[PDB]
Amino acid sequence: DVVMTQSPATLSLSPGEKATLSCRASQSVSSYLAWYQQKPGQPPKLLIYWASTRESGVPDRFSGSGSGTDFTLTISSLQAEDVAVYYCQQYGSSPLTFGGGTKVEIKRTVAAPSVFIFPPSDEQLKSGTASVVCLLNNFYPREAKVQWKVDNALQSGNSQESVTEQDSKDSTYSLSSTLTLSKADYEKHKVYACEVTHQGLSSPVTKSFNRGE
Amino acid sequence: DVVMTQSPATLSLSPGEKATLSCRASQSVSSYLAWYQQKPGQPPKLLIYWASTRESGVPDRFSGSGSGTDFTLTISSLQAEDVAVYYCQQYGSSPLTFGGGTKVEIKRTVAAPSVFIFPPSDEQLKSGTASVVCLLNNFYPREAKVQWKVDNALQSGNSQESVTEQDSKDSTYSLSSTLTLSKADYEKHKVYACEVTHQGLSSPVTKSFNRGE
Amino acid sequence: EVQLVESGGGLVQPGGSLRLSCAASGFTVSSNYMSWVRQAPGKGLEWVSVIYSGGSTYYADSVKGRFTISRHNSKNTLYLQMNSLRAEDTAVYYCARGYGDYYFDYWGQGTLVTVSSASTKGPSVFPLAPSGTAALGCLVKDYFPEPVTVSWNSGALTSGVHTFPAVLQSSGLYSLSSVVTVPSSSLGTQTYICNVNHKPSNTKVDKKVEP
Amino acid sequence: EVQLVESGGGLVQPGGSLRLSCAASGFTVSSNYMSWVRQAPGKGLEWVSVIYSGGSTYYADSVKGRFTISRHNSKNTLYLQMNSLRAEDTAVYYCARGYGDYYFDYWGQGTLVTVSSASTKGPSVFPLAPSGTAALGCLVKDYFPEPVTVSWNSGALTSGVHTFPAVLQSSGLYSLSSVVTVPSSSLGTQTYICNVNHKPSNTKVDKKVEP
Amino acid sequence: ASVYAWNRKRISNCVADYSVLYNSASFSTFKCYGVSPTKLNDLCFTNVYADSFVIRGDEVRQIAPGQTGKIADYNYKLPDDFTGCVIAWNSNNLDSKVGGNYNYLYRLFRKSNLKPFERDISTEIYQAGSTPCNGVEGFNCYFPLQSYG
Amino acid sequence: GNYNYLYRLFRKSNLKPFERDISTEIYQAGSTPCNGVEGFNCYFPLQSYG
Amino acid sequence: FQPTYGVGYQPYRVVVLSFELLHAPATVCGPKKSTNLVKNKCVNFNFNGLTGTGVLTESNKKFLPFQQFGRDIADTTDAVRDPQTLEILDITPCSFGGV
Ligand SMILES: *[C@@H]1O[C@H](CO)[C@@H](O)[C@H](O)[C@H]1NC(C)=O
Repeated sequence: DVVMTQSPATLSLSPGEKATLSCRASQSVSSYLAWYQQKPGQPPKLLIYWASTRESGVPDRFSGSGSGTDFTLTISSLQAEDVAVYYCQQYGSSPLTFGGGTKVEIKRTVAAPSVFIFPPSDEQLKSGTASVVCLLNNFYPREAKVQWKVDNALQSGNSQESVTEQDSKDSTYSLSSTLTLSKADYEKHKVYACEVTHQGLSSPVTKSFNRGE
Repeated sequence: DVVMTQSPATLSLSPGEKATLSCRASQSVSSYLAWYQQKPGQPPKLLIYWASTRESGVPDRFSGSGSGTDFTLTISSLQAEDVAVYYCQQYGSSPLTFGGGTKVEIKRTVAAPSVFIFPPSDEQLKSGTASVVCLLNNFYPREAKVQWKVDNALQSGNSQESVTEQDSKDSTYSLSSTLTLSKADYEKHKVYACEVTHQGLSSPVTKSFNRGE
Repeated sequence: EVQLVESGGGLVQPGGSLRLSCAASGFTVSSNYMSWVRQAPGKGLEWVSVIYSGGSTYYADSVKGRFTISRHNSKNTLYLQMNSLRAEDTAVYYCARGYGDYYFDYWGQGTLVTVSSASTKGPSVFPLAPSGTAALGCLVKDYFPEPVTVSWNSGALTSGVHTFPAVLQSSGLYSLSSVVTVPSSSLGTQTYICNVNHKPSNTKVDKKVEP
Repeated sequence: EVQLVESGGGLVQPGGSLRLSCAASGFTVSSNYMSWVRQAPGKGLEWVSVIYSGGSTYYADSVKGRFTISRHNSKNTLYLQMNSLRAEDTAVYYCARGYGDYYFDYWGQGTLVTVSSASTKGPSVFPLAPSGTAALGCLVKDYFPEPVTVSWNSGALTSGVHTFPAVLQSSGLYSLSSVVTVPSSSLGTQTYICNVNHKPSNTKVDKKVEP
Repeated sequence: ASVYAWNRKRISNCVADYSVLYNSASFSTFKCYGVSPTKLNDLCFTNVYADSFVIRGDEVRQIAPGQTGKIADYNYKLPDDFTGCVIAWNSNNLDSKVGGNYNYLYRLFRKSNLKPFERDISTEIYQAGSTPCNGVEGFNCYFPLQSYG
Repeated sequence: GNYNYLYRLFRKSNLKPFERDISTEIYQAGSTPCNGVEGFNCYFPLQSYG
Repeated sequence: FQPTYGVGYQPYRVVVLSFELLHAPATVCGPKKSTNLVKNKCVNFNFNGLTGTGVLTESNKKFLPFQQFGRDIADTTDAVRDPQTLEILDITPCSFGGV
């Protein structure tokens, strides 16, 4: 078929800038191209069709250009709500093939996380399983490190991290690190600590609790 | 067709003994016979085929003999894990017919039951139904009598009994007797008792509870 | 290595249709003899059908003209289509590799086919209040059809677990009690939770038993 | 005005069957081009099938011979029958109105089709004990399949609600935490309840989070 | 011969008295399909093929047009338009032995059914599992021929 | 299978035009006479359609 | 349509010829093949669907322009007009005699 290649795979520019997304067809597909915008947890929204013509209800900051093999999507002024995955889709050839997608990230100012640590509930601790949840709220950039301490225990891979998508309101992330233990292997230790290292912090923030309180 | 008759229908020998299971065909089926072992809640396992040849992975205590109409399965040393149903299956004639099955029971030493009585949960009592459960744990032989007492009430058939199969670890049974009542017909009585009579007990064990506590 | 997995069993109305599947590993079903053998609940095994290595299919007299054994070669799968089901076809069905429809060395785990006009009902789970050692459990009541699989603490406790076979009530629904025996050291410090699973109604209840 | 609602998605065994429905408003599907397009989780969009305005149906090469797109004119409804499902068909499916199978201006909300031999499991909900401002939430653990919808106070609180994407555990089940940030003025004076809803297992938990 | 390696004799360039066979009391089964039995002394054929083998008593019914079994699929297949006569008689006093007569074999495993009047004498090890079964017999590698005891 | 319709498979000689034969004697297809009893090469002359 | 297009997007002119045959007399045929006229030899002649065997010689019979063949008393074709060049030829049977 036609293999549709998008560049870059991840695009990070500050708001108010001009973003140029490139799409390449393996053949010449004329002006038979559409662009779609897919928000996280939301269906794709058609932005432009026939490689130049805006869909009604799409704002004027979106535009398109290109023909044959090379095509470009231009966002003349990036705003906060355009954090989405953008797809180019040819429809000249017989199988309709979509592109790989481009994640567009807004570069806001550096925000330090707000750090919370949730102990396991005593409903949960009576069922053999323990989960300590370390929550980092409203931070940027995405790169943060969560080291667990179990009375200074060199914890290695015993946790699972989950990061939310970038917010459309204030362009900040949230992270949740869950540490899972057994009931006889959780209660042999007293003080549980979560240490977080981020670019926006001058010292790594250590939030701890005691089992006995 | 060929009617395959197994003897005995229930075989009870102490462990370490030699067990001889007999199978009879209505016709002469030559040496076209296989034997299968079916544990409770488990698929049948082929033991021997061609009336003499052991399946690989079957231990050497299983052997077979016989020809024509009469066939025998010999277990030279009965162990604890051979509590199963054994089937003979002819395959000379055109329809493949299985036998009736033989239940093999291990005769261990006499063990007195451990008796518990569970009142109905107050979750259950809000739905109109009450169930008192009398549990007999780790006993042998299977013959036990469960008489219900509702402040000395001659209870007759108002309960349902369920017995587990004989254990492969220690050859003991467990029984559960469930007594079902209506919410307005359970709360007219105070003290509920389960009396059990067994061979391993010198007096029948009465376990009771009060409704008010 | 050789493993046979049945699927597709469930509750079906009389006169209905049901397509049982048997996935295989360790051999190819397109070049082997495969049988379906059924066992009525509380009764003995009964041979239903066979398909040969060349593709010839044979059926028992009670099932001839209604059932259809087949296989699909490019995925290593054996099927049994079941049509116009009567009341006596309620049974556990096993797919079994044979040595030229003589003897069945490898058997599948089996799937239950229930043929009745009753409706599927989700169970109710109730806790049995416990009083050395002590027994505690949960009673699973008023479900249809069979079976219900009860585990304890996500399957991490299998010692001392007695899951009783379910009894048919006079109302037509089933009931089974599941009990565990626990020493008094961990009796007051650990909550035991029974994972009740009713696959035909697709429900799972993690009901805690507490003192 | 134009609205497309998918339904019928859920967990299905491999080799199983599933009939997805797409109800439409604002136009008639009997005179429009309709597509089904799927998206693998974490991957890009992939076109599955199209039905034309005259009734001609076309399928992609990976789905040709198994799936069947159709429509039923006198109720304005589009269906997709799905047969002989493989492991790679676990995806989110969207019905989309097209301009002559060129571009899709209107898309449906989408439904998730999970193809695995695992059983449907209801979640366990646990409260996270809170310690200006403070965060409180509930952890939804050990469910199958996706998704679980968490709301707060019957959907009356949508500001500060972070529902994390669920991570696959080593045991095969999912887990997601849902948190809210609440100032300490209303922390001790207002009760917060997280409505956990798992539609595939048909369960709803209104678990209060308290200090 | 055995049924997997059935003998074939090409009866030609001679005159055949078929009614010394049809009037013989020994034959248990004498089934002529495409032709009347008494009309054999009048019809003239270009040649006759005599296919001789030994089977079980219960497998005699599979030697027929359109029948299906072990013998019909993997040993000896007759066409649906078969003209000819199948003659069978009990030879328990000849082919049976007190210590077993394992000289007579039959094909149990084959990947596909035989075409009509096809002979397959290959004794190669049957690949039942499609593992790298490099000739050696064992698990999932079966010998295709079973012996009639 | 409906077995109420039968046809005469065996006869000693060909029928005349518009002649009906309803006789059900045991046919001799061999050398040995039947003597009214079925046996080897002695058949009932009417076979039913399935 | 631009000339810079690839194959499969370029314009293609299509003519679909549907030969339909109703039971009216057919008037669309191919080119009727013709060969050089050989005279004074016993040849098999096929003139406008009239076939035969004969020696085709020059004729002094002057046909009217609408007439094509010529018959004697016994209704046998003994004269014909060549369609290529309007000349009259007297067919004579390839000679026969008693031996
Ligand atoms: C046919 O062609 C020849 C020479 O080309 C010409 O002399 C003759 O008159 C033509 N005949 C007709 C009927 O046009």
